[PDB]
Amino acid sequence: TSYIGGEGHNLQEHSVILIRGGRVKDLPGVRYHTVRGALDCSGVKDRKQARSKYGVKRPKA
Amino acid sequence: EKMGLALGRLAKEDPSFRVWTDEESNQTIIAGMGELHLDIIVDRMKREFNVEANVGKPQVAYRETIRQKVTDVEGKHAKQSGGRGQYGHVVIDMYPLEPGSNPKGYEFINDIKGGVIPGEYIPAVDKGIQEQLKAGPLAGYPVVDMGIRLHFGSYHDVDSSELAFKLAASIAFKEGFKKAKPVLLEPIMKVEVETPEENTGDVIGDLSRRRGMLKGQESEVTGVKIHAEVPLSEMFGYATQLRSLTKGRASYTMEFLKYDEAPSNVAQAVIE
Amino acid sequence: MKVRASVKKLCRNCKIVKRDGVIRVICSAEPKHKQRQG
Amino acid sequence: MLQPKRTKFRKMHKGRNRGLAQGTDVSFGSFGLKAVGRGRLTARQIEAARRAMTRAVKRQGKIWIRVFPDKPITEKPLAVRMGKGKGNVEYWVALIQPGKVLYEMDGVPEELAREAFKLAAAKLPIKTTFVTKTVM
Amino acid sequence: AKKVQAYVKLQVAAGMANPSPPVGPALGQQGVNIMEFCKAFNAKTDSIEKGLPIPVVITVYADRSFTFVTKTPP
RNA sequence: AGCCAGGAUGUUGGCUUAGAAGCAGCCAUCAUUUAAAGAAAGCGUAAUAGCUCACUGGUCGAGUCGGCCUGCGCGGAAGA
RNA sequence: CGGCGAGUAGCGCAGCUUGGUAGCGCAACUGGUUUGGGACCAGUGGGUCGGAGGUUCGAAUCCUCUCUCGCCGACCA
Repeated sequence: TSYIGGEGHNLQEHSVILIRGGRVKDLPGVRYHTVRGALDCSGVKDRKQARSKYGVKRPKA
Repeated sequence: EKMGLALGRLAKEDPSFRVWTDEESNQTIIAGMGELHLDIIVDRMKREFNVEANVGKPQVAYRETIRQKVTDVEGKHAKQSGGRGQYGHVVIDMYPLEPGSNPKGYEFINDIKGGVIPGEYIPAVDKGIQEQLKAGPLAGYPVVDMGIRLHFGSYHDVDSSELAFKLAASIAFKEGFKKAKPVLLEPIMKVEVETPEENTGDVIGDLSRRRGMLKGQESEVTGVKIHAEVPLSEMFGYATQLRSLTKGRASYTMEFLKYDEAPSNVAQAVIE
Repeated sequence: MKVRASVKKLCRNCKIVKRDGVIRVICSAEPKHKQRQG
Repeated sequence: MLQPKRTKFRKMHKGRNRGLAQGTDVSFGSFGLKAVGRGRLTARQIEAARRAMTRAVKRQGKIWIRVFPDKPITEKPLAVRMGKGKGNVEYWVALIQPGKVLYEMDGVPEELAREAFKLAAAKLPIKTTFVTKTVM
Repeated sequence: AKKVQAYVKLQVAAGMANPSPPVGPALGQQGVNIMEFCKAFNAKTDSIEKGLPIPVVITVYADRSFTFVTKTPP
């Protein structure tokens, strides 16, 4: 399994996404955080802070 | 896996061919242009990549709505049986709102005179229904048009808990739902068609076969701008059954209008 | 062709013929009416 | 359909039918459907072939049965050895004595009148015809 | 005084200019597309009342010209 | 009965404004010019147009037409 | 396809022989008791007897005709 850290995603049953390690310490077994904004995932929006993660490309403004 | 991308390779190479996703049914769309366009794609996949797929047919949404009133039917729940019980009484009135202006399907307000439901629970009891509405019982597909007026209720000091109010509400809804005897709605698509001049008598006659109705049409240079309301269900691969008539001279556009009545025989294809 | 046990004109353009003792009905504007065995 | 309400006996003797009619002619309305045959009209037919008439008289006029079953019929079930009691009341009939006016009707004129009975007579086993109410 | 040449016995709409919707194609089977409809008709309608049901016999000739056998509210 | 000419005007005669032009269908079933022509018996129409009959005059030139009750017949009627 | 024997308050069960009143107890409910719940202690509502139709002064009742559902055996070549 894998956790999708974000405020609303769209990923569902297909389109291989990159996966990386990291336990959540919140769900027994969930030990891998999803790669957001990568291979087949569109990363979250509404965010600019710490956008290096969550795949949020640079704000124009 | 290897399949979906295998088409994306050929979904960029042919700018007329597209590949959507059946969000509401989690599947895929081959967006071609005719018998041949669809054919070779299958075989181009078939041998060039040695990956077999089965042609199918699109899906629909099938959302529901009630057609009558409900009186007050309750939903009280008390899972006490020792410990911290789950208590909550919900007696409500759900109604057939119009499919009109207002955006979302249902509608909810309170009607508890004495505040007999204390504060916090309302949004709480509600959320389960806010959740409940992602799918309807009548089919297993979402619903719209809930004119719910919360009549009354009743609880317990330190036992009546939100879990109960999310829970107890649902039961009130199920019973309430059966007392308003709803029915399915299917996607009705606004569709226009251009017809030479002469095969119009066949295109108009065609829509009658497909349940559509005569709702405006005007003539032009070498065509006519036809309009009808037809459910998307009766639109599988229109062009084939279309071109075959007008020497393939017609040109149509499909824009969604609004859901509407699903008839008797249509209502039970819901079978599963 | 309609072999109805009781033939009769379904129109005006229909006709009544007595071929072979057999009762035959012939229509020129709608072949569907064509029937014998009356 | 037509059925006697709470009569006196479950079962009735067969009984012959020899004899002319006595419910002679057009009493109520203007036209009638007089029968020429001699046959056990069943309860089913009377109704089945009655709505089979009202459709052609859309909503105008007045339709009148001059008959009523009041006659049980006793038919045995399958594979039942002869005897072992009397049968079961499977359905009801209304005997017809040649000459009986079945369906008097009034309202709509002669033309459409000739029709309603035309369709109706088709669904009845007895050969019938048309009659008109005359002075005396 | 003729028979069906290209001509019509339709639309009563004088003042609600460009009478496209209800009638435009009712005679547009033979191609009386909305454009040519009222420009010469209204240039002739400029004698009597608008906002009324003015029937008109659309006598479009074999050379696309036309003068009318129109009528007043029947 | 054929063979001939007409069968037109107001009038798309309303509505359900979905298109319903004599003719989907429901209501009305008017009157002109009238020898007559139904705001209509039928085929047509996306819906008009189209093509006939109702009814009326030319020639023609002898009887002819429509219902009803009975006689005797035909079909319905395919087995090793 | 007959044949005995039930069907009675939400539920499971008395009253039925011999015709004159509808009960046993649990459930729902009310309060008491505990901080609260479980249990417990005293009270209330709650069916008019599957249904139609007869006979009776009176029909849950005794029956006939329909129905509803359990069990019995539907056989010998």
